[PDB]
Amino acid sequence: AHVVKIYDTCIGCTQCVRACPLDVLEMVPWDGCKAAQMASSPRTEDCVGCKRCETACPTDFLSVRVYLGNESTRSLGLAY
Amino acid sequence: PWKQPELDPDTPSPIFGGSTGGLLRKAQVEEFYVITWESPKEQIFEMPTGGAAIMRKGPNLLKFARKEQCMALTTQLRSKFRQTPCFYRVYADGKVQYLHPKDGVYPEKVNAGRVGVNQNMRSIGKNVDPIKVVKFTGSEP
Amino acid sequence: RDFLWAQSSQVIQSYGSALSAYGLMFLGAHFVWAFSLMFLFSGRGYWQELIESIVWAHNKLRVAPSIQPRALSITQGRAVGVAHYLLGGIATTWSFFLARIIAVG
Amino acid sequence: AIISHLNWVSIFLGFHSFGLYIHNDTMSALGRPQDMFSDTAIQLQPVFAQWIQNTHFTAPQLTAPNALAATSLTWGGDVVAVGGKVAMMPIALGTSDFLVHHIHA
Amino acid sequence: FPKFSQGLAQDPSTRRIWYGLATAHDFESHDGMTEENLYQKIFASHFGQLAIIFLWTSGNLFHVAWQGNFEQWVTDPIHVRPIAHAIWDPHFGQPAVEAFTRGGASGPVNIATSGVYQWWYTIGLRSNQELYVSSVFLALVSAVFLFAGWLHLQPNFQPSLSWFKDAESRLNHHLAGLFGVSSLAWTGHLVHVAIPESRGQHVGWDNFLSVLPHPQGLTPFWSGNWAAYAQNPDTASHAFGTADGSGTAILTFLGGFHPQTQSLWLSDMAHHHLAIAVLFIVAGHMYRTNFGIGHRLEAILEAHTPPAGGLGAGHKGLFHTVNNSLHFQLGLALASVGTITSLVAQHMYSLPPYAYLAVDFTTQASLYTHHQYIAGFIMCGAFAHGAIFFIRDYDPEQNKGNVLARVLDHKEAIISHLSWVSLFLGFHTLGLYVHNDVVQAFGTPEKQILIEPVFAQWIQAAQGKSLYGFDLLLASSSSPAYSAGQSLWLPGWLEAINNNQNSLFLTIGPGDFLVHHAIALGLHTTTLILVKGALDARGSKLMPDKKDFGYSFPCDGPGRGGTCDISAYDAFYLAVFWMLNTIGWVTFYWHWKHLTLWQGNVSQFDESSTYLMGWLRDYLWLNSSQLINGYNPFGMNSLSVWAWTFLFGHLVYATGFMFLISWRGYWQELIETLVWAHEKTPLANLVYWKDKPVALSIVQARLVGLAHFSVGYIFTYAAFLIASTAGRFG
Amino acid sequence: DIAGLTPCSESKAYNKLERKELKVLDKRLKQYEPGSAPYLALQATKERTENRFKTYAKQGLLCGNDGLPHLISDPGLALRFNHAGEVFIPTFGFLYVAGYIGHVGRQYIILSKEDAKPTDKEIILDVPLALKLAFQGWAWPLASIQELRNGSLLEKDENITVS
Amino acid sequence: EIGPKRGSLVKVLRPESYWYNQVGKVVSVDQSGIRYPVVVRFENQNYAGVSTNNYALDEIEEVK
Ligand code: CLA
Ligand code: CLA
Ligand code: CLA
Ligand code: CLA
Ligand code: CLA
Ligand SMILES: CC1=C(/C=C/C(C)=C\C=C/C(C)=C/C=C/C=C(C)/C=C\C=C(C)\C=C\C2=C(C)CCCC2(C)C)C(C)(C)CCC1
Ligand SMILES: CC1=C(C/C=C(\C)CCC[C@H](C)CCC[C@H](C)CCCC(C)C)C(=O)c2ccccc2C1=O
Ligand code: SF4
Ligand code: SF4
Ligand code: SF4
Repeated sequence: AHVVKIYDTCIGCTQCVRACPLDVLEMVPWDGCKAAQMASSPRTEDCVGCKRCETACPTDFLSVRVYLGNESTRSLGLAY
Repeated sequence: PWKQPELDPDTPSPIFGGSTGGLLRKAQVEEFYVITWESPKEQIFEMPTGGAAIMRKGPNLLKFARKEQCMALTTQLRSKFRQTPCFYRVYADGKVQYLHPKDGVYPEKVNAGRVGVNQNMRSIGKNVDPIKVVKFTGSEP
Repeated sequence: RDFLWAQSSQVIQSYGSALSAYGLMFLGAHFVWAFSLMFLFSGRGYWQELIESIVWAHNKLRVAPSIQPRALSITQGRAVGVAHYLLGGIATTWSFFLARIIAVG
Repeated sequence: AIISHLNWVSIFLGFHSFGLYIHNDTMSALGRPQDMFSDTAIQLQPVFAQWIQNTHFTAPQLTAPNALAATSLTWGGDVVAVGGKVAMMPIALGTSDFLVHHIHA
Repeated sequence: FPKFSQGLAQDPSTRRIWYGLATAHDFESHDGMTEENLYQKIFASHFGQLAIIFLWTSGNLFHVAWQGNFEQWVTDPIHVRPIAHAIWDPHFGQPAVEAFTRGGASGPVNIATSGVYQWWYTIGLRSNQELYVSSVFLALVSAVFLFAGWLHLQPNFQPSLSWFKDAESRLNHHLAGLFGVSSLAWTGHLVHVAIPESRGQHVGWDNFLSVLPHPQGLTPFWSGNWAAYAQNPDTASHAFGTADGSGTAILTFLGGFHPQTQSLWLSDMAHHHLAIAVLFIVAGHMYRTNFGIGHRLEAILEAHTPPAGGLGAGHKGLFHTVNNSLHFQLGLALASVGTITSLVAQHMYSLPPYAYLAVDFTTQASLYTHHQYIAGFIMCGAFAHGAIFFIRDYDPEQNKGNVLARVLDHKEAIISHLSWVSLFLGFHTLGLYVHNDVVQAFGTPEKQILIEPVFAQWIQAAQGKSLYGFDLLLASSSSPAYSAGQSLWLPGWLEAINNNQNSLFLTIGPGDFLVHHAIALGLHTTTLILVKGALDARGSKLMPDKKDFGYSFPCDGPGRGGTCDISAYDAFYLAVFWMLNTIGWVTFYWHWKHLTLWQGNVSQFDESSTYLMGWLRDYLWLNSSQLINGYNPFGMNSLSVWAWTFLFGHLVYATGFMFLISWRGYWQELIETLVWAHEKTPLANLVYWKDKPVALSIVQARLVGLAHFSVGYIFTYAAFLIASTAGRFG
Repeated sequence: DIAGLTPCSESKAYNKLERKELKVLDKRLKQYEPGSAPYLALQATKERTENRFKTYAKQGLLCGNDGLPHLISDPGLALRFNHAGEVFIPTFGFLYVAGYIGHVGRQYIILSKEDAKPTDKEIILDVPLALKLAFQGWAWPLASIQELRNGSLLEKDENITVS
Repeated sequence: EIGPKRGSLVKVLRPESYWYNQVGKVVSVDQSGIRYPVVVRFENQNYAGVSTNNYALDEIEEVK
């Protein structure tokens, strides 16, 4: 039940998508960049709040931020 | 993909003696995950929970309690052996859900069908202060 | 009582004798032990921000390092703690024993 | 299974070993020294160690006939004095030596 | 279970239970909140804290009257020890009840340390009946407040938001009535009751109307001859209870202490709270409220803007900032209350206000230490609650160009200068202490760097102390400041300050110099840790938007080199360690300097406080002899309870090191292993938790470990302070 | 005198402390022989101790009731009562040395940053340049006021801020 | 030409940036209507280790 918002400064590196294990980020076409790509966060219900993605973002400041919030079974990474 | 592949719950599993990292009471009650892939030969691979196991030529199937345990294995197979796995989510009611290649193409490659979600059309920062939203939830949305 | 509060009399009263070095190391070891607590209890976030406000003054006077200052890494912070922690914890005994036993009883 | 079974032992020891120390402290402060764990008290003596001390002490007679004496005097015997100071003398094990040997485990 | 928050109730783990308690009284973040419902819920809750106060006081009176020796203490206050409450512990043995029954009472008891006996005796309480009657009075007042918190929450009797945001009416009613009239009445009590009770006369509800306080009555008050009430003051040879050596005065300006009871004259304190009532009533008629006259608060702030522009817009825009921000109003109140709490500590030990308090050495310590420790805790809250204002209740566009934005603009200069002061104070103070530790050790105690605090000795000479020989204005008979106040206060004041057997302006040496400098280092660094967490609360270069996350969060991740302990909560977290360190030094310096005075050997502190080994040898190790022998293998004394607590603190302090050093990730993997065992066990698996077990969160452990850390840092000293002073009785 | 302190020459405890510290060595000197090296070592320590006490008395120091010398910090009382060498004069001695370290390091930083790869110059110093600046800093106060009055000391809002 | 010249130094004006009121070389500029075309390179690294970032026209200004 975490929140994942991506901002206007994305450049279509795809390093955020390759990093986050839980497949919570995918690439969508867009007209704003040279690469003509942008990220997205359709399924944040599966977000474990690891925050690996933010590390991948190579911009001056993060175009992808994971604002932690209410917890859940999927978010707490509980096998039980 | 062209069409979602339905689950074949009766396929041969790898040759693995067993371990203690398996499934717990949560699996029967709440949900569990299963992963499928197709190998060309008999090989050895590291399991996320436990030790080593031997794949089987043809389809293979595992059961896990977490999505990270499954995707951890996809990254190993896609890199080491260069395969194309696909995994589902099974609830206690018997319902099945097809998760990771939901469009058939992996998320790190674009596709025309996809639609953006949680996309702010502004720069990081450049957003209202919390005082403006002091009595309801959210400064980022 | 009978081990610490008693056998610590030879170390404390070492000032003015040949065992004076053990009395100093007895205190010095307590300093390094506590000093470790800054590293174990805190985190690299508070320190990296503090250096920014310090870099401003070093920048204001045009005296700043080309090698940017960065706070100690999380793993290093933990290592630096246990090192100064063990050193102070072990060196105390090294002073509390040799002074006690050289001045026999 | 390893970490689980080993977790149970640590909790077993810390309670039954360290908790015995607190029991003696609480009994003494309340004025009930008869209820402590001590020699004049609810003795817990290490029988296994005491038996091994005598066995190694009475070895020259039977198990090692050509041995003129025992390996050390810690097992048993008489004092060895040098320069007015004792070099080694038999060490006796009691209720305290039972708690400490367990504290180490 | 949390009804105020649905987000936590859906949580299946134990994090729901812990976070439900900590976010309980944080009304702003609750679900479905409104600004109007917020003030009402606060107004009702503030009635509650009053209810516990008046009940807590009622419990002390009852438990003292029923179980204490107040009747026996007044007859021989010096020798008899007070009694706080009795003891019933069935786990005792026979030697303990024989040791703990030191008091005259039959069963075992606890000796008091607060000083309420000296306080109640001074204001005119001389019986246990009068305490029973009082305990009922506050319990009634306590129930009345509980009824009000419920009453003033109902649909009717529900104050509107405009009523809360009426500052001009609150000041006038609170300054005039709560402060002034209360201070006026307390003078009415000291005059009509207490001063007679000192001079033998028994005044009570039966006879307070018939008995006059003064022989003349009120006719001097109307005629204007107000000096008639200061004619025949009490003589020096005056017993505090009997009429031997008494007088007729009710208001006087004698100054100094009473000879027998080394305490302030009652007639002075009566005269004191009168003048305070006059200024505070006058100040109450200042602001404007429903009449044409009066000042306005907003008009004043807008006016005090300097023309040149050193402060820019100045104090404009601040009224709506303060009046709308509750955290702003709370930081100022704690800042003011925290400081006052230190004054109560500094000004009581030097100027004893109560009878036979200077003689009770154990009681002076506890009160000074308790006020000083609370001072730091209250002060920390003012900054912390000041940092929350910058996140939640700060609007930059409204507060543009004003003093508050101009401070936040150049914060890199403030934090830089603060850091320099702490570094310079810390390096020099540690150096002087080390240089003397060594040079003592090599047998040369004359090579020490002992610097005399000339500036402070200059003051004491300018305030009557003729020892140093500076011959300042008020130490000189020719000056006018000596001439003025010569008939009023100086004969009583000069006698006390020059007496070197009281705590009024103690002699100062080079050892007191280093201790004061060490304190300054602690105060400056503690502020730097807090100030930084406030100004950098909104954003840092490492985290440009902290304001979006909140006051308290884990970290922003292992990226950007590491962001662990950035939040403003983590600054407050680190300051408490320093706070305790600072108050420790302040308090260690009070105790030892007073022990040497009480033991008579002042040379102990002057020669040994210049090097650190003196603090470890002569203060800590030496005075921890009678305490540590509380329960010996031979027997047990009455100090066994303190030695047990002594260790209890040493232990709690160490348990916090676990939560501080060892983090979460080691433990959650461990709890996953116990979970496996609970399910695979044959019979225990039938039992299953309702809420899933997980390790404690990151922020929770910082809090928990600090509690185990501070409680050990208090329970250890309290035992050492009381046991060291009680066993020697001096 | 001032502050109720006696001079160290007139004090009794000061001489008491001298007779004590010498008695320890005389007792320690009895064990060894006259012509041995331990004897020569202790006699030197005796000679130094006798010199330490007389020199502190000759310097007009102030000893308290404990018998140890005290220092005075206000320059007014220091100059009035002839106690300036204690604190007031040590302050100027240190500031000249502290300023020298600053003026030197500030110049090495500025000059290396005018060239390529200044990061390498910090870990691998230019020792010929460092010695040149280190022997040119004798008149560091002149250059500071020269640089302040000129205005090339401080930077002007070309620095990073955070909000 | 839409923007600053190649190889020209410029000063940044993003308040969020590590390089704020600091100078960097212009590596390139795109003239296809992108929101953040101006590519800039600095010598000093940021906290992560990146020494480049795409800035906008309004966010950059002339040196010193
Ligand atoms: C004095 C401080 C202190 C204490 C009390 C403990 C206690 C414990 N530690 Mg820690 N340790 C400490 C310091 C301390 N540690 C510090 C500072 C560090 C930092 C390195 C560590 C790091 C650490 C690690 C990493 C681990 C432990 C483990 C343990 C647990 C081992 C199991 C056990 O023996 O429990 C037995 C119970 C006791 C020892 C308590 C003794 C007191 C008595 C017996 C309790 C009396 C209860 C009373 C009768 C009931 C009153 C109820 C009341 C409400 C009415 C135990 C609870 C291990 C663990 O938890 O896993 C098993 C674990 O692996 N320790
Ligand atoms: C007039 C006094 C006053 C008032 C009205 C408030 C009001 C408030 N404070 Mg504040 N505060 C104060 C003084 C005050 N504070 C002081 C003096 C400090 C400094 C210590 C603080 C520090 C402080 C912090 C740091 C925070 C608040 C927060 C809050 C909010 C409520 C949080 C809540 O429900 O916690 C309920 C909490 C509990 C019920 C847990 C308290 C448990 C304590 C620590 C355990 C004590 C030890 C134990 C009982 C000892 C027993 C001994 C044993 C041997 C038996 C609320 C606005 C919070 C807030 O606004 O969040 C945004 C917040 O984060 N306050
Ligand atoms: C600051 C004001 C103040 C305070 C704190 C005291 C305190 C005290 N007085 Mg005193 N007194 C005062 C003013 C004050 N007096 C004035 C102005 C006079 C002149 C008439 C007296 C005359 C006086 C006499 C003659 C006697 C006392 C006594 C007492 C003691 C016991 C009272 C008791 O148990 O309640 C008993 C209470 C009652 C019998 C009823 C009181 C009725 C008043 C009007 C109610 C006030 C309630 C107030 C509004 C509460 C605040 C909460 C509010 C929101 C409801 C106590 C030390 C008695 C004693 O033994 O002292 C040595 C005693 O005999 N007083
Ligand atoms: C492993 C053995 C051991 C350990 C771990 C501890 C640990 C502790 N003891 Mg302790 N103690 C021990 C053995 C031990 N003790 C023995 C054998 C005895 C004799 C029987 C004592 C007697 C004792 C007493 C009487 C007290 C402690 C206290 C404490 C606690 C103080 C911690 C702190 O940081 O406060 C702060 C540390 C300091 C303020 C500095 C320490 C003392 C310095 C030298 C004073 C300097 C003050 C002065 C201003 C100079 C400093 C300024 C600086 C700039 C130069 C601490 C947890 C104290 C306590 O309960 O905590 C409040 C306490 O009063 N112990
Ligand atoms: C030329 C080097 C240099 C210069 C000119 C300055 C100058 C300054 N520093 Mg500083 N600093 C330096 C190096 C330097 N620093 C280094 C290497 C460190 C890391 C330990 C720091 C850490 C530091 C802190 C934490 C603080 C300052 C602060 C300050 C300001 C107040 C003075 C002070 O008390 O600082 C402190 C002095 C030291 C910590 C001693 C520095 C170590 C040596 C003595 C200096 C290094 C000289 C260099 C290695 C020699 C190279 C010469 C070259 C020819 C080879 C001041 C403008 C304070 C401030 O912010 O101002 C308000 C402050 O809080 N500095
Ligand atoms: C962050 C924040 C904050 C902060 C706070 C604080 C913390 C403050 C402070 C502080 C304090 C707490 C202070 C105090 C003080 C005091 C003072 C400053 C004083 C003084 C002085 C004087 C004027 C004096 C005089 C005199 C007399 C009267 C007589 C005799 C002589 C003498 C000199 C003593 C706030 C909330 C605000 C807001 C925002 C946020
Ligand atoms: C031991 C430990 C745990 C695990 C500790 C646990 C699970 C103990 C808490 C549960 C026990 C059962 C409560 C014990 C009862 C208390 C003595 C009394 C509590 C009183 C309250 C109800 C008021 C953490 O989760 C943790 C998290 C982060 C940093 C450090 C640590 C850490 O050190
Ligand atoms: S990691 Fe950042 S820059 Fe790269 S594609 Fe994602 S949002 Fe864009
Ligand atoms: S929080 Fe973790 S799991 Fe979720 S999107 Fe970011 S990196 Fe992926
Ligand atoms: S708080 Fe823990 S998880 Fe967060 S950055 Fe620090 S070490 Fe890593």
